[PDB]
Amino acid sequence: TKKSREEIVKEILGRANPNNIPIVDEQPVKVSFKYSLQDIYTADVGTDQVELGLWLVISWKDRSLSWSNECTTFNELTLPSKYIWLPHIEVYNSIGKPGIHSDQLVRVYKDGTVTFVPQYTIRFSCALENVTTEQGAACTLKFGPWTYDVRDLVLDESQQVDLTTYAGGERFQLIEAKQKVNKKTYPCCPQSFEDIELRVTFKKI
Amino acid sequence: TKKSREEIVKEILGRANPNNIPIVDEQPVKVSFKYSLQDIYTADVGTDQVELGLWLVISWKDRSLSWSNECTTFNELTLPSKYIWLPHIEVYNSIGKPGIHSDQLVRVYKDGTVTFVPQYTIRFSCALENVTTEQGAACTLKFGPWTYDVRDLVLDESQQVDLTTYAGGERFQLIEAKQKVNKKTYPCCPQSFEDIELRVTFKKI
Amino acid sequence: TKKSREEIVKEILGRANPNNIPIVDEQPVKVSFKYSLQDIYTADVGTDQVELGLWLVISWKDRSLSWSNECTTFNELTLPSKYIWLPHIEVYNSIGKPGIHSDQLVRVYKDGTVTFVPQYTIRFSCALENVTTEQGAACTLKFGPWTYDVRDLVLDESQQVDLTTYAGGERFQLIEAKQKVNKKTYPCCPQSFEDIELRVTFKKI
Amino acid sequence: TKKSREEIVKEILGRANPNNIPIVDEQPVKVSFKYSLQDIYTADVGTDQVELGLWLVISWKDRSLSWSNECTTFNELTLPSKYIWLPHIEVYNSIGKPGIHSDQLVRVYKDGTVTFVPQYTIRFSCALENVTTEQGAACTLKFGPWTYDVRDLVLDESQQVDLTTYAGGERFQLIEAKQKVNKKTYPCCPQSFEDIELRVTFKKI
Amino acid sequence: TKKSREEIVKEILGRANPNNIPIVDEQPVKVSFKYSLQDIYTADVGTDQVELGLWLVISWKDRSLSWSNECTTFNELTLPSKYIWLPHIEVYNSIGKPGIHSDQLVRVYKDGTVTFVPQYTIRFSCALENVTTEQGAACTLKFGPWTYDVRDLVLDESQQVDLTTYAGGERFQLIEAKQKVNKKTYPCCPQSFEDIELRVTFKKI
Amino acid sequence: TKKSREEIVKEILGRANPNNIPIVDEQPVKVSFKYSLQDIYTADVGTDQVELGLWLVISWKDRSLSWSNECTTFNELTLPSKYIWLPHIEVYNSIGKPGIHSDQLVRVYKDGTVTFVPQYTIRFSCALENVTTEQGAACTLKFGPWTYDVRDLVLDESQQVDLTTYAGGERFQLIEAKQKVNKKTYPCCPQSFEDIELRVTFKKI
Amino acid sequence: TKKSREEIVKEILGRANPNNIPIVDEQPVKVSFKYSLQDIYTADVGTDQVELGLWLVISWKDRSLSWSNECTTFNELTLPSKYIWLPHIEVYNSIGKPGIHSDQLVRVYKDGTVTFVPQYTIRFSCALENVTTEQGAACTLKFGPWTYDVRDLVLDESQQVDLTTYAGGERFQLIEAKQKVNKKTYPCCPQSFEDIELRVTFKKI
Amino acid sequence: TKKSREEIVKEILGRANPNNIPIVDEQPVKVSFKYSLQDIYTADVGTDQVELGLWLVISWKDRSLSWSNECTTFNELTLPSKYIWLPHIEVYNSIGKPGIHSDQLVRVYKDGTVTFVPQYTIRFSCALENVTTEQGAACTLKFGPWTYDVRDLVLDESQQVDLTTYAGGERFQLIEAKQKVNKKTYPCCPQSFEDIELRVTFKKI
Amino acid sequence: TKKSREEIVKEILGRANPNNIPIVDEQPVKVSFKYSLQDIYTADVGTDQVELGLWLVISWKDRSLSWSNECTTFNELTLPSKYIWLPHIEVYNSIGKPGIHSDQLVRVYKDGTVTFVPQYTIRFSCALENVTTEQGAACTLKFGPWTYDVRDLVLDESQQVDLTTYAGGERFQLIEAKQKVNKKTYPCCPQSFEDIELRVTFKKI
Repeated sequence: TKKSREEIVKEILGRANPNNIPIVDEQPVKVSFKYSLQDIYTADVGTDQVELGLWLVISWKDRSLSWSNECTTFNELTLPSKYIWLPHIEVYNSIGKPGIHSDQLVRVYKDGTVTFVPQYTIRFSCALENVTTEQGAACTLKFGPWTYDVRDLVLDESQQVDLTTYAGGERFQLIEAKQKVNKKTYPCCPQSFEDIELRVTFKKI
Repeated sequence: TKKSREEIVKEILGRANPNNIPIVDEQPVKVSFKYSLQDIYTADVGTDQVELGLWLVISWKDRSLSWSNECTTFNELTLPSKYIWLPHIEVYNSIGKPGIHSDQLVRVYKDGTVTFVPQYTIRFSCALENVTTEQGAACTLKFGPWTYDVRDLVLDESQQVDLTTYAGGERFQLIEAKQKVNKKTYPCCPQSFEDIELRVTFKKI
Repeated sequence: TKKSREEIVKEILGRANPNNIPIVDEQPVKVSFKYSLQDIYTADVGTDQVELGLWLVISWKDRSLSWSNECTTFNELTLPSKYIWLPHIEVYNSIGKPGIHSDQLVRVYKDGTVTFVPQYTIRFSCALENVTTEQGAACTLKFGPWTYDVRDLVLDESQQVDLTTYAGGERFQLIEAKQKVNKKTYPCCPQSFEDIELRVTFKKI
Repeated sequence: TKKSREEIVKEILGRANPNNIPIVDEQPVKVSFKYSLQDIYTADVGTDQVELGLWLVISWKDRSLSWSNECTTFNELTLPSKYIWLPHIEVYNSIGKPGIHSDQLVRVYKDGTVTFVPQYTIRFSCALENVTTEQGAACTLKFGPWTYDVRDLVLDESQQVDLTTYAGGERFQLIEAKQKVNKKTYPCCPQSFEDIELRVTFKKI
Repeated sequence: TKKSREEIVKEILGRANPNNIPIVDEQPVKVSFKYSLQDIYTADVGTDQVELGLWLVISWKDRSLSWSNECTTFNELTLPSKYIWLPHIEVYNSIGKPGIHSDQLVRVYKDGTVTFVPQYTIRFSCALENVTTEQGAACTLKFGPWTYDVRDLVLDESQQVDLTTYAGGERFQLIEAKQKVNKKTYPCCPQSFEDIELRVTFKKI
Repeated sequence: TKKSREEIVKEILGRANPNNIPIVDEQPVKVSFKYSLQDIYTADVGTDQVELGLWLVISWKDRSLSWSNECTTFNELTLPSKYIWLPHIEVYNSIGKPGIHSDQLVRVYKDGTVTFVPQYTIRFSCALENVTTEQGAACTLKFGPWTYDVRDLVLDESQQVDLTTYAGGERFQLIEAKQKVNKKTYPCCPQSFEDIELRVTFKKI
Repeated sequence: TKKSREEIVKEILGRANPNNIPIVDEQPVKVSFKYSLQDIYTADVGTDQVELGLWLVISWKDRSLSWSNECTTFNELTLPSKYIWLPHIEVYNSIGKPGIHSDQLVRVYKDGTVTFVPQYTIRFSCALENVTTEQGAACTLKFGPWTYDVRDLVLDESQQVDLTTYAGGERFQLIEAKQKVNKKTYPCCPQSFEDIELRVTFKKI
Repeated sequence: TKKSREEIVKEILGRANPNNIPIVDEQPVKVSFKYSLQDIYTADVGTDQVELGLWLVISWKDRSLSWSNECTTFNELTLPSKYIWLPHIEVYNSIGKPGIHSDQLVRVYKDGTVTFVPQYTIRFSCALENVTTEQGAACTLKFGPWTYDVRDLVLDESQQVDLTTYAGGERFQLIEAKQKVNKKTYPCCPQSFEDIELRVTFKKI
Repeated sequence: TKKSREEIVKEILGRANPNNIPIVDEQPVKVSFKYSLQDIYTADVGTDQVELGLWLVISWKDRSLSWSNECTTFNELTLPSKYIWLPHIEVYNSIGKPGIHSDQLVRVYKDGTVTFVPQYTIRFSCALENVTTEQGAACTLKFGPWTYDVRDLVLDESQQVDLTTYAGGERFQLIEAKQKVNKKTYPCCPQSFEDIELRVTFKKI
C-alpha cells in the first residue's frame, strides 16, 4: 500500500539484522511478561492436567538502525514472528505442546520496541481435586526462558494477573490469579534464572 | 546487548563448524546422562502405557576453536539446540513421540562443554497392574543412542535418579528410581551398545 | 557448572587462537569506545592534574571458529581479559599509570563480539584554575590506540558522554562531557591515527 | 506415522533376532491351528482333485526382548511374514502348490504372540464320486509340520472347523467339517509327528 | 573425535552422492526385511485397529566410491537417516501414520552395506474379536515398497518373525508370527510387486 | 539427493528393461482400474457430449531385477511415465483427445508394483437431455485396452466408483457412479476383451 | 543400479521442469480419478463422522522432453511425489486432515503419463444413524480440485467404485459404492467446477 | 538425462529411507483406493470364477525429507514399485494369484504423495449363473489390507466405480459397479479392519 | 560471445549430468514456489472454468561440479528449460492443458541454484457465480508435484501471493490472493504430499 511503509519493512527485514543479539554493550535484554487469563477450559481428574486459554504479552527492545532519515511515516509495522527473534519463554510443566490460537504477528516500533502477543492453550500439570469445594484448588506453572539465565534475560512484570478479559460464563470461577516473579537456581548451573510463577486459584462456580 | 558476547556467538556459529565430529584423534564422545523425574502424570490400564514428565540432563564436550584471543568475556552463551549437534539418545520403548516441555536452548561453555536439558513427557510401555497394591509396580525404559555403538558414544551417569524435584503431591509415590548403565548387544551388530535403564518403581500414594 | 558451558570455554581458549589478528581478509578492526564518567574525584592546583573515575566501554568483534555444532547453550561466557587480546587504547596525557577499579573480565559472545569494560582512575594533565568561577574549566584528554594507525584500528563512538552514571553528590558538577572522534597525524608517521577526545567541562557545585 | 510405533518395528526387526528358535529352555513351540473353510470351489472327477478356499489361523509365541522400556505405545504391529519365522505347516496331499489369496502380513504382539492368517486355495486329492448322492462324499487332508516332530512343534486346535464364514451360495453344501488332531508315526523316524486331519464331508446342494 | 573417522563421513556425505540410484548396471536393489515384534500394545474393538510395537530391520547395499585409499580406519559410521536414501517400505493398511520410537540413525559400512532399524508403533486394521477365545485371532499386514515394482526393488527375508524380543509380560500372547514374502499384482500396473505379509496370530494370555 | 536412491533409478532405468513384457511364464498382466470422479464439468446439448474430470488409478506389477543387494533404501521412486511402459486403457467413445491435468509421474515399488494416476478431462458422447428432470440422465463410457485381449491384459476393479473426491458444489449432482467390469466380444476378433463400463447417473442439483 | 535408468531420472528431474504446467497449447489437464474403497473402519454417532480407508488412483499426463535419444531402457521410473507436481484433489467435507497410509511414490512413464496412488484414511461428515437398519445409511463426499475450475482441470472416471478390494470381514457391509462425476457452480466463481461425488451406502453386516 | 532430476532420485532412494513408516506422530496412513473396471474377460460356470481386468488407483502420502534446497526442478519422478513401500491391499477371495498387466512403476511427488496404479487380471469366486437372464448376476469382492487394521491403515474412496474406461464391446454389460467402503471385524482380532467391497452387477449383452 | 561463458555452458551441459537427482546424501529437494497473479482473464459461467494469467516462480538447487577452476567469469547463464531437469508441479484441477506465455529459459547459478519462471494461462474449475455480488467469489487450485511425495520434494513459499504485478484495469478486482502450503494424503499412497493451495477471491470491479 504505502510506499513509505514498504521501505520501512524492507530496510529492517532485508538489511537490518540476522538472529543475533544486536546489543554489544553490557546490557541484558529484559522482557516484560504479562498474562491475560482468558479462560480455564477444562480439568481432567484422571490426567491431573488443566487447560488454560491465555494470551501472553511479551515486550522487548531490540536495537535497530535507521538508515534512511526517518520522516513522518508508518510508525509501527506488523510482521510475522518468524521474521524476528523471539524469546524462549516456555511453561516449565506443560503436559503437551502448547497450541497457538492466533497468528504469529508482532508489532514493531521505530524505537525498536516489539510487542508480541500469542494466544495459547496450554495443558499443565495440576490436581483438580477439590475444585467443587469452597476452598477451591490451586495450581502453579512457571514461565521463563529455558536456556537464558538471569544475566542474559531479565523478566519483568507490571501487575499480578489480568482477570478482566476472563470469560464471564466460564466453567470455573477465578478466586485469584497471581504472577509473581522469582529467581531460582538449578543444579545444572550456578547462574540464577528468573521465571514468573503463575499461580491461579479457581473453583467451579 | 554486549558486543563482546555477540562476537562469541557469531564466531562459533558462523566460522566454527558444521555437523561433523570435530574430534580427529581417537576419542569417543562421552555423554553424561541424568534423569530428573518430575512426575508420573498418568497410567493407562487398557493401554498399558505410563506417562513420565522428566527432564534429561545431557552433557558433552565438543571441540571448539578460539580464534580471537579470548578476553574476560561472556563465558557461557545460550543458543538454540538446532544450532549445534545433539545426541540421538532416545527411549527404546516409547509408545508415542515424546513431546517437548521446554524450548530447545543449550548453554555452551568456552571449554567446549555443552549442557542441554530438555523437558519431556514420554509415554512408554509398562503395565500399571497392581499399582494400588503395597508392593507397587515396576517399569523400565532404556535410553541410549539409537545408532551409536559404545565405540562412538559412551554414556555415563553420575547418580541413580533425581527424586528431589519430584512433585510432592503427585498421583503416584516413588518407591525408588534408578538409572543403571548397561551395555548390551543386538543381533544386528557385533558392536556393544550402551544404554541407561531407568527403572522406576512406584505406587499410588 | 554446566558441562555445555565448560566445553565452550575450553574450545575457544584451548583450540581457537593465539594473539594474532584472526581476520585474513582486508578488514580493519573497529573498536567502539564509550566513556561513562563516574566522577571527578580530585583536582590538584599545584600538580595541575585531575583525577577521573571512568569506566570504558570497549567493543570489538573477533573471528571465532565453531567446531562443535553449536546447540542451544551458554551464549556468553565470561573470561579474564588476559585470556584474549585487548586493544591498546590509552590516554595520551596521563600523568600516572592508571589504576584498575574492576577485575579484568570480559564477556564474549558466539558471534565473536566481545565486551570489555574496565573501571579506571586516571590522572591526566589539566589546569584546575578557575574551577570556582561560573565559567568553570575545561579539560581534554585523548584516548586512542598508541601503535595502531587508522588503517589497523578504527575507533567509533555511539554518543557524546554518559552523564547518567555520574555521582549525584560529586565534588564537581559536570557542565558538559563530550567525546568527539578525531583523526590526527603525527610527524612520526604518514598514517592517520584516530583518537577520541574526551573534553569535560566542569566546575565546583 | 507414529514415531513410537516406528521404534518398535525397528527394534524388533533390526536388533531382536535372526531365524533361530529364541527359546533356550526346554520348551517346544506349540502352534495353534484353525481352519476357516471359506468355500469348496471346484471338484474334478477325472483329476480326482478338489479345491478348497480356506484361511489358516496360525498362532505361536516367540520370545522377544524389550530393550527400551515399553511405554503405552503401539501394542500390535503388522509386518510382512518374510520378516519373521513362520511354521512349515503344509498339506500332506496337495496336488499342486497352494496359491496365496492374501498378502503375507502378520500381526505381532508385545507378549511375543504372533497371529498369521494366510488365505489359500488348495488342491488336494479326493474322489468327488457320489457328490450328488444324498450321502455325499468325504475327503481328508492332513496338515502338519513337514520336518518338525512332536517334540519340536506341538499342534493344538481350539475347535472342529469354522463353518460360519462358509459362502452361503457355494456350489457344494457342507455336511460337516472336522479338524481332529492326531499324532502319527512314519517309517522314516522314530519320533511322533502331529498333524491336524481336516475331514470335510460335503455334497452338492 | 577421530580425524580418520571424520574424513570418512565428509567424503561420503559431501562428495559421494545425491539421491539417485548409484547402480548403473542392470541390478535391482534388494532390501532384506525382518520384523522384530516387540509387543502388541493394544486392541480396539470398536475401532478394529491393533497396535504393534515393532522394529524393522532393513538392509541394503549402496554403491560408494573410495577416493582416499582406505587405511585401517573407522569401518562403520553412524549417520542420520536423512543423510542417505532409504526405502519406501510402508504398511499397506495402517490406520494412522506410524510413530517413530527411535532416532533415525543408520550404520553404514565400507562395502556400502547399510543397516537401518527404526522402531515403530503402528496401528493397522484388524478385528480383535475372539481374542479371548482359545483359538485366538489372526491379523495380517503387508509391508512393501509403495512405488517400487519387483523390478526396481526386491524384498528378501531371512526368517519368519523374531519372537525372542517379545515382551514377557505382554497383554497378548503370541501364538505365531510369520513373515511370508509374496509377489502380487495390482490393477494399476502390469509389474509384479513384492511385499512381506506379516501375519500375527495372538490371544490374551 | 540421496546416493542410495540415485543408484536405484539408474539401475532400473538404465540396465533393467526396454519396452517388452518382462514376464516369460504364462501370466497375463492384470491392471486394476479405479475411477475417482472429480467433477462433471459441462454438458453440451447440441453436441451431446459431456465432460468429466476424473483421475484414473492404474496399478500393475512389472518384473524387475534386483542386481545390487537391496539394503534399507529408497523403497519407492518416482519417475516420468515415459520412462516405463504404461497400459493402453482408453475411453471407447471419447469425442476428443483427452487432456492431461497432471504431470505424468508414476511411483514404482521394489516389488515391481507401479502406481500411475493421471488426471484427465474427457469428453464423451452422452445425451444431456432431461438433466433437469428428477429422474436425471444416464451416461456410460467404457474403458479398456484397445489392442489387448482378455488373454493379454486382465482388468480388475476394487469398487464401484469413488464419489468422495467429487466436488461439493459441482454443477451436477451425482445420483450414482458405477464401474462394472464386463467382458465383451467384437466381430474383429474371437478373443474376449475386458472393459470397465463407467455408468454415471447425474442430474442438475 | 542400472546406469541407463539413472540417466533417465536425472534428466527428467534435473533438466526437465519446475512446477509449471508444461502444456502451452490450449489443453486443460484431465485427471482420471478412481476410488478403491478398502474398508469402512469406523463410525462415530456422537461425532457423526465416518472413517474410510481408500486408495485413490490418479492419472494424468505431463509433457516431458526427450533429450537423449531414448533407447530400449527403463520405461517407468518411480520417484517421490514431492519431485513432481500433483493435483489438488481433496475431500470437500473432511472433518480432519487425511492421513497417508502409503509412501508418496509415483510411477512415471516415458509418454509422460503418471500414476500416483495414495492410500488414505479419511474422516468425513456423515450421520451413522440407522446403520443397523436393513435400509442402511448413505453418505456422500465429493472430491475435486479445490482451486481448479473445469477449465483448468477436468476430472474423469472409468467406473462407479472398486468393491473388489473391500475387506471381506469389514465391520460394515457395502450395499453400493458409486462415483458419479458432476459439475457444479459456487457463488464465488462463475466457472464450473467438477468433482466426483462418492456416495457409499453401507450397513452393519 | 537431466542432472537435476538425477540428484532427486538418488537423494530419495539412497539417503531418504528404508522400509519403515516414516511418520512418528500419531497418524495412520490413509490410502485412497479407486477401481477402474476395464473389462469382465471371462466367466467359468463349472469353476464359478470370474475374471476381471482392472487397474487399481492407489494413493498415499509418505514423509520425505528435502535435503538439498529444492529448486524449480523435476517435480515428479517415476520409479519402480520395488524401490518404495507399497500397501498390502489384496482381494479377499481371489481364486488365483493375480497377474500384473503393467510394469510396476510409481510416480512420486515432492510433497511425498505417491500414485501407483497397477493393472491386474483377477480371478475371484462368483457364480455366473443367470448371467443370461435380464436380472443378471451380482458378484462381490472385497479389497483391503490383509494385515493392517483400521488403526494402521485407513482406506478411502472418491467415487463408486469407474465405468468410463470399460470396453465398449465387452462380452458382458455392466449394470452397475459399486465400491462401498466398509469396516468389519474378524474373530482373530478385536481391531476393526476396513475394506472396499467392489460389487459388480453385470450380464451378457 | 564470451569464451569464458562458452566454456561454462558446455561444461555443465556436456559433462555435468543427465536426468538424475545428483544428490546422493539424504536430502530431499525443496522447491520454492511463488505465484505472481498477472490477471484473471476470463470467467465462463456455463463452463464454470476461470482463466488465470500467472507466472510461476520456481527455485531449486541442483548439485553441480566445478571442473575448471572457476575464475571471475559469467556467474549466471541462461539455458533452455529442456536442457535441465524441472519439477513436475502442476495444477490439480486444470480443465485444459496450460499454455505457455514465455519461452522456456532458466537462469542457473554457480552455486547450482536455478530460477525458472514460466508464464502460464491456466483454466481451472471454479464457479463464477456471484462474481457481481459484493461478497465476490472464491476459487481454489492446488499446485504440487504430481508424483513426488513430501519425502522426495518439499515445497516452500516465501509469501501469500504477489498482487503488485496484477493488471490495474483487469476485468476482475482481487479481493485477496493467498498461497497456503498444505500437506495432504491420498488414498493411493501412505506418503504425505505437499501442495500449495492458491485461493483467490475476486469480484468484478
